[PDB]
Amino acid sequence: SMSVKKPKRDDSKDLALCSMILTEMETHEDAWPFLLPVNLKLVPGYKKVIKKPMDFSTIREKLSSGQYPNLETFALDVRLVFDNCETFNEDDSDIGRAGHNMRKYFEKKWTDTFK
Repeated sequence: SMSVKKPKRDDSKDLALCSMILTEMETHEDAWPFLLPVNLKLVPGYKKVIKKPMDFSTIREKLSSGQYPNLETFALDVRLVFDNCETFNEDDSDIGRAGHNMRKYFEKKWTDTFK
């Protein structure tokens, strides 16, 4: 509350660490569905069904240009990429499997880096 602060967690390496995690996701072999925005002219249903499209390149731009206020807002966008995938793709599809694999990969790196 006013003049009463919890001890200061060092957040000064978070930008760099999130960049590193993002790099590891960009270079995973199953990142291909997620590297670029879905082409909303060429994929029927995508625009209407997926209210908040997200992809790795868009996340990379936001990170590089100070559009994440903190590491939680970063993790929200990465989870959004995998939540969207689950919404639009059957679990038993190559894309659907890719998404489950990537989410598992992300969450481990996130826990190990910050928890």
